[PDB]
Amino acid sequence: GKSTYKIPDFTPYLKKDRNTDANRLFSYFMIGSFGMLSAAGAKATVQDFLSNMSASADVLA
Amino acid sequence: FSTAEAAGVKVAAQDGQSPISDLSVVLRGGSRYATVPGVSHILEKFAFQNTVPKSALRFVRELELFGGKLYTHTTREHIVLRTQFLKQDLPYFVDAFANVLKETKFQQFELTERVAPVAELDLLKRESDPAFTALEAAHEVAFRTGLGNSVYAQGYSPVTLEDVKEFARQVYAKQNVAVVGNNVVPADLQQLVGTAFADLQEGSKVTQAGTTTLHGGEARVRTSTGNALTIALPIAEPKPVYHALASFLGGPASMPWSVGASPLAQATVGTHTSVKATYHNYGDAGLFAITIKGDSPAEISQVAHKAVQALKDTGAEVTEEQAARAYAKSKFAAAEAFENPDSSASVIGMELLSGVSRIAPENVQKFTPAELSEAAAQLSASAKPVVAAVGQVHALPFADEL
Amino acid sequence: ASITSVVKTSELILKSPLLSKIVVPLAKTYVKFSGYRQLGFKMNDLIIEETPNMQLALRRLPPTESYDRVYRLIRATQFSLSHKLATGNDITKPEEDDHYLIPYILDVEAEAFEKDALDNLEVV
Amino acid sequence: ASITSVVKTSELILKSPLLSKIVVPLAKTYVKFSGYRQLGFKMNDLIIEETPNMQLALRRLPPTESYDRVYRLIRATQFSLSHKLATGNDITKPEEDDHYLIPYILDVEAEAFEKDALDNLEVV
Amino acid sequence: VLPWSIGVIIFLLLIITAFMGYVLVFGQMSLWGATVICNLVSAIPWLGEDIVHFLWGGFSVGNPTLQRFFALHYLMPFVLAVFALLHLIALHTAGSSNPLGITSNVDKLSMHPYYSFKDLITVFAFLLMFTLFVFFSPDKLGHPDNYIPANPMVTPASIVPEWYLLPFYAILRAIPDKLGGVIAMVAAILILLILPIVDRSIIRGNAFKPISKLLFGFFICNFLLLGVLGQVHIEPPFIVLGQICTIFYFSYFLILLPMVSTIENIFFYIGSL
Amino acid sequence: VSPKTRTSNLKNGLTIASESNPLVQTATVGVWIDAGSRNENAYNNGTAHFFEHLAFKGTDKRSQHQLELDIENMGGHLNAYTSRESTVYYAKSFKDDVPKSVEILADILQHSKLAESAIDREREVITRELEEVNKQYEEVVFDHLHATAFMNQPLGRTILGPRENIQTITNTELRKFITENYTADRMVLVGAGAVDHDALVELAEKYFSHLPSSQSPVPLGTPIPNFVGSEVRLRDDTMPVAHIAIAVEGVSWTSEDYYTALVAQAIIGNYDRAVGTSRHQGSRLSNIVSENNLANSFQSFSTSYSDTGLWGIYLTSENTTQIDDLVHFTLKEWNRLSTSVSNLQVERAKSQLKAGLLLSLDGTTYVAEDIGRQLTTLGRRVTPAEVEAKLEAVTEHDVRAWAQKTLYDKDIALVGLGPIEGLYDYNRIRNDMSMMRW
Amino acid sequence: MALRKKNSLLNMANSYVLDSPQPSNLNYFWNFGSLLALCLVIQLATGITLAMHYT
Ligand code: HEM
Ligand code: HEM
Ligand SMILES: CCCCCCCCCCCCO[C@@H]1O[C@H](CO)[C@@H](O[C@H]2O[C@H](CO)[C@@H](O)[C@H](O)[C@H]2O)[C@H](O)[C@H]1O
Ligand SMILES: CCCCCCCCCCCCO[C@@H]1O[C@H](CO)[C@@H](O[C@H]2O[C@H](CO)[C@@H](O)[C@H](O)[C@H]2O)[C@H](O)[C@H]1O
Repeated sequence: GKSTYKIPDFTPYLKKDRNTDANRLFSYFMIGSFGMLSAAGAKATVQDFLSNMSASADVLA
Repeated sequence: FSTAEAAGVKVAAQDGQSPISDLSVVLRGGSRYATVPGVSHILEKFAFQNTVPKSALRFVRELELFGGKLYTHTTREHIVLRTQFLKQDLPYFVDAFANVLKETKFQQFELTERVAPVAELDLLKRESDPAFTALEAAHEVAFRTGLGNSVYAQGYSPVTLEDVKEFARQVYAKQNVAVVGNNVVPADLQQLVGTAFADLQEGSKVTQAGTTTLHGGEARVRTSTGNALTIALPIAEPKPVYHALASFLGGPASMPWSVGASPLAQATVGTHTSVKATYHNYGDAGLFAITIKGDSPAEISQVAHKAVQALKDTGAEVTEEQAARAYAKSKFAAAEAFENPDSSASVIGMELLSGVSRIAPENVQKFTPAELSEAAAQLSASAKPVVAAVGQVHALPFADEL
Repeated sequence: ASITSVVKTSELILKSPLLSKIVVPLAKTYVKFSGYRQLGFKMNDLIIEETPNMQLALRRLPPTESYDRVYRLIRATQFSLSHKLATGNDITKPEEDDHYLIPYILDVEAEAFEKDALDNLEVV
Repeated sequence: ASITSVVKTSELILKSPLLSKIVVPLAKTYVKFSGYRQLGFKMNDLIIEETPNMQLALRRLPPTESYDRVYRLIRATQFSLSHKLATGNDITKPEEDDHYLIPYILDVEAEAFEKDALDNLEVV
Repeated sequence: VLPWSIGVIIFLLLIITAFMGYVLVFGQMSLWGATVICNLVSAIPWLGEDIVHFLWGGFSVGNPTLQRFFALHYLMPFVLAVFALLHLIALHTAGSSNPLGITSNVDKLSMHPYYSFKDLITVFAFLLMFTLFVFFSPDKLGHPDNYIPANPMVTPASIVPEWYLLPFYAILRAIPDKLGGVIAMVAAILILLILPIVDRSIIRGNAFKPISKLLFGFFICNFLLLGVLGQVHIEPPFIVLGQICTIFYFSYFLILLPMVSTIENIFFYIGSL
Repeated sequence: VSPKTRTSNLKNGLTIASESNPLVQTATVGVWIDAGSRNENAYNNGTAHFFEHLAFKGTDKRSQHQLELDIENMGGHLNAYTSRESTVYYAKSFKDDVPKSVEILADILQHSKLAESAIDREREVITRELEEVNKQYEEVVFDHLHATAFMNQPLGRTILGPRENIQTITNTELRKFITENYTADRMVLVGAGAVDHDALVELAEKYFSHLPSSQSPVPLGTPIPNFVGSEVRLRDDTMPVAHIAIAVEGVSWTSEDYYTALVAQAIIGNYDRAVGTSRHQGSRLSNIVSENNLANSFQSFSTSYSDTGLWGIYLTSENTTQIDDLVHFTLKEWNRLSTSVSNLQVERAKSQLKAGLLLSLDGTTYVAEDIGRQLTTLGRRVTPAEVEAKLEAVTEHDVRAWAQKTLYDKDIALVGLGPIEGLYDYNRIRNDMSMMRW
Repeated sequence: MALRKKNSLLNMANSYVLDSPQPSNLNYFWNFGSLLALCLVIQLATGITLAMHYT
């Protein structure tokens, strides 16, 4: 309320194992999974979409 | 410090048992010899700029490979250029000083972009302390020229490249140069200086334009950045007793969270003010000063009255206890000055450049209570008191009030 | 190319008697046909300036040299837009074609190149 | 609308006994349901400030009032982004809801409106 | 450098835009030009044939190719306008250069009214040339074969690109290898990107450089001769001449400009001492 | 080659350590104690600093005034400081005034009055110190830095303590603190300059022989800190200079990476626009900062404690629109300790440090401080030969491996004071702790 | 100075998508602007593609 050296209470949020490699690795697993599905989704999207430019069924017939 | 001569250059060195050597070139080129105001400060800042053999850049990069350091300062009497390095690297440092004195290219761009801006920051940092300003103002009132010249380069009077080049032509000469080596083998230094400084001009002794004249007066430097007051008393015959008197009157505490047992320290009780008595010997004249800084002009005024009273009281009677306390505080001050590399260099520099033999700390004279009181009496009864007020000058004392 | 390069190579040529005997007359003709003197320029007024090094060299010119260079650029610009050539005293005579800028740029570049070298030193 | 207008109309209402008897209780409930006090704001913190007149009024606030207003805006912004309401002493109590800015803006606008009138004077 | 480099891309987009628009007529030159130019992609190793069929949307130039060229021909000018704007924004940091090659920071004029009114003169000169072609000779710059409907069976006597692509076509013919020729043809445009490096001059521009001016003259005339050789028949002696002109084209960037600009630096220095 | 540091013990377990210099005429004797604010709990936080004030307020024999006079008569001075892990009390004097100074120090430590009247008087002086540190910006920044990095832990507390404790500190808790902590096995009597070791050992036997020993004597410099990546912003638009500290968890005194951390710190180095040579320094950050006027100064640091440390940089800048550039370029130079440093930078920093570690010790007080610090953190004075060998053992591989585990992609503690609007939020600063190109 | 700030083209992008200073409390209704940009990009990509096949 007055002293600025008394850090406000962050105990409701702080993780005990915050400096560990396991802690970082988990968050990068989430980021990595998200990046992985975005890569797989982009690939699928691009491939299906661009295939419109390949010979259509009536041309192949 | 075994004083010798190597190729016309005075060299003093003292071997030691440390891995660290300090080599200092002391030049007779301080502000009392300054041709134009501020030139000795500028010449100090022009040391280790571009020389013909070695650029400033190359010097700094190589100095970092030796892990050496460089220190320079200007006084009223000297310019001191000091290097600190490992013992073994001595030849490099000797040759570096030789390049600076013989082969500095004084280039206009270095003055505008490098040297003058650094000189300006140097002064602004010093002036942040109002006590510095007050003591500088006091010298200016007391001596006018010579010792009254400003030590530092100021904005109102610009130093030109021709000014600095002319001054360097006088100063950088065998007659104005002393080499001082702390923890340097004296025989080895003489050999190196003798080869490196052989082709330096002989030149002539730099002199003070005009004799030292003493004046009284007042200076009122109006600032908004703190308050201080110096009470100086110019001394026509400098005597060693004023050291004892400065230490007796004292002012700073010898202990944390204390006021102190010194008369001037006891003058500050009940105020957030500090006080310091100092004596400045300049050979042919001296200055005895008492500087008081504080945040309150009212408190400074209050202490200033007590300070002048303290000096008068001292002129009346000193006890034997007090006289012994003065001897002890003074021997100690002498010892620590001969230890500190900055002050050490200039002390031997004075011995070499003038001929004033150093007073060893062990040989500091003990002054009787009679001799101390007599010295204080002369100061209380001075015909030419100087007062320099800094800060809210309308609220600080005047000389005639004190 | 750096001014340093140009100056060093030129000095190699000027040293060799044979080389100078054949190169110096060509260089003088080149300069005459170049025709920058007919717009009242000095050779150094043409050097590209939009570079950190050159901006620093120009800032180090003495004020007089700087004010005169500004005038020659403005005057040449006015000849260019008017499709005229200099006449009389506006033509740069060969003795007025002085290398006023070369010493400044050579000093700026000397430091710049030394800094590059020293950034790559290896303690032995 | 100008603050001047709002203040004048409000004063007309407060004068009339009938009008005040019916308007003042409504205005007090309106303010309670408005709920700006639950984010620790004072009413004047909500007034649009991106106008020359308001920027001038804000510059004339005493430094302490100005620093406190900055804190209330930052605090309310943090409640807004967190989707929380003030609790305890952060809630603005009715006695703390002071019109700290109204006098400054009324002076700025008084001059602005006088200037507009006087720009249209006709010597009779 | 940056406005120039984006400029090189603008030039590539203009070529693509114009090539696709020419196909839209679907005359003999439209079809056969699309066929031969699109078959250059077949040279890309491994995937080249597959890419061509993918571009055509079938096994030869036909309806799918025409419909996609229409959509892309409509789009590409908007892309080109964006890049034209980008190169101007990039230029705005230095401003326009000027014919003397020096700074203009000492002496500036507003764009309006001075260059507004000076631009009107060339606008009206352009409109006069436009008028003479559009109203009096509308087909002078075209090929009569494009008034014959596309016929995949009959091949026209000579299949040439529009005149503005002819120098690049001559460069391609000069290299006997298919892939070699395609690389050379693309390199002839992309090599413009190295001018900032290979020009070693301490001075900007040619106004005061007599040797550079001569070299530039030869370079430009060689570029026009390559254009002419792009539309002659593949016959003696034009085969060898096309190879020599191709070598000259590349040697300007790789050898001559670096050499000449080096020597002129020295002549300016020595000549003015 | 400097003279050998002699070391003796007493029976109680007090260490005496001395290094003579027959070229000087002054001497620094004093007591280094392996105790400080970190030994307090939350209730008596501030006690160690409180004691330092009372130590000079009078003893069972000499009153406050007598104490003043006795030191004045000696001719030198006394000094003290309390830190988080260390307390020092020393006396600088003349060669032959050393027995007086040892006697006064022994008195103020063992036999202090701690009179209720003096407690009550200092309680105001110390209360005023709370509102005047506010001016010492570097200290404000570093105290917030410890508070946040070691959030709610003993290293995170200040030395002054809260206002509440200052009002409630009693002579009882003062006495309890110094009885528990100022024990012989935690103390070192140090002499440097014109001191004889054998003389100093006799003076120790005379004055410090009746010191309590602790029940469980651990070795000198014996200690779990859990670093919190976090930030404190103290924006003040009226200040012209921004002060910023950024740190990661660093190394303890006895870490195997202690020298590797010093070399890495020397690769970034320091910078100050007011010093003439600083524009020519070899450090890459120095070159970027000086060329672009990004800062008035920066100072790399590697602070060690018994069981943790903070490694980082302190920046000052007036360039308030380019704070982002300053922070960006600083952290990109840290990234290069992980990705790019080679033998070129490493050998240059080692050269500079081999001298630096010796240069620092240039006076009797610096020597005494070095003996005292080393004896209370490592249990021994490390000879320059050993230090030269440990520095030489640092390779570029060691630096890269250390930076990859300590700096790369790690949480930082960040404190900003002054006009720091341009300092971006935590994420954007912490994202500069790695490089996407690597 | 960082390239994203120094280069005039990059700095335009930077000013709109990266360093652009935003209020810290925008709610989810401030997300429709980017959805509108997404719709516009989908309509351009699908629209130009349909144009390749439409008569
Ligand atoms: C649609 C095509 C283009 C348009 C509309 C266009 C327009 C312009 C305009 C209006 C200017 C400023 C005025 C001028 O100097 O003429 C300019 C300058 C410039 N353009 Fe282009 N341009 C185009 C294509 C190109 C190409 C293909 C290049 C390069 C290969 C190029 C390179 C430049 C350069 C370097 C400048 C700066 C020239 C200078 O002022 O010194 N542009 N352009
Ligand atoms: C804001 C962007 C656009 C909007 C809102 C929009 C809207 C629409 C709508 C409502 C239709 C009728 C769809 C149906 O029921 O089949 C349509 C058809 C079409 N649009 Fe767009 N359109 C947009 C952009 C474009 C663009 C950029 C193109 C480029 C050519 C384009 C090409 C077409 C074509 C060829 C059709 C007819 C084929 C079909 O119906 O699917 N559109 N558009
Ligand atoms: C820069 C990007 C690189 C170039 C992009 C490549 C463009 C074209 C790549 C392949 C396009 C066609 O590639 C083809 O895609 C379709 C899906 O779309 C796949 O087809 C598969 O799924 C579709 C529907 O999803 C089914 O009707 C089909 O029976 C099944 O085999 C083929 O297994 C694959 O051979
Ligand atoms: C949305 C897609 C991303 C592409 C960017 C959109 C293109 C539109 C950009 C062109 C319009 C000009 O955009 C204008 O640029 C300058 C610098 O770039 C911005 O200027 C802003 O940022 C720069 C630094 O980032 C500061 O010098 C300046 O004080 C500040 O106002 C303007 O606030 C913006 O209005």
